[PDB]
Amino acid sequence: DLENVKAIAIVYRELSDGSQTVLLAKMKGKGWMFVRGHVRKDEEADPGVAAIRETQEETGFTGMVKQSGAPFTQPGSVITIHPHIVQVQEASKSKDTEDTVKREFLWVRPSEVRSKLQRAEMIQAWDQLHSFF
Repeated sequence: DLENVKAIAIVYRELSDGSQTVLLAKMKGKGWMFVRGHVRKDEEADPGVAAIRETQEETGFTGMVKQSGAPFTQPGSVITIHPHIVQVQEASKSKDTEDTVKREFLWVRPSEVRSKLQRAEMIQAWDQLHSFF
């Protein structure tokens, strides 16, 4: 892992009427979040690969990157974050995803997303990319 490079994936599904629904997550027990994880050294040339991998590991869904936003920087608890919009399309077949981490999930309409975000990092990712919806 690159310790100071992260990928965010704003995960959505395309609906039959041309609207979208966005997946939010929370570690039950600071609001809601998108998919987030470290970019591996072998993904540094295309952090969108990390976004798809993290989406599979967290949700059991796979799909494609629809938009890669500009990287942004955040202070450490500097982190460079690469935000993406990921359309999930099919179930993941990845062996790694046979055991996932327990997580709370919520599908919402795009109009519901911003009020569910409390952390600067997710607000920045949404601010850069929400016009896709």
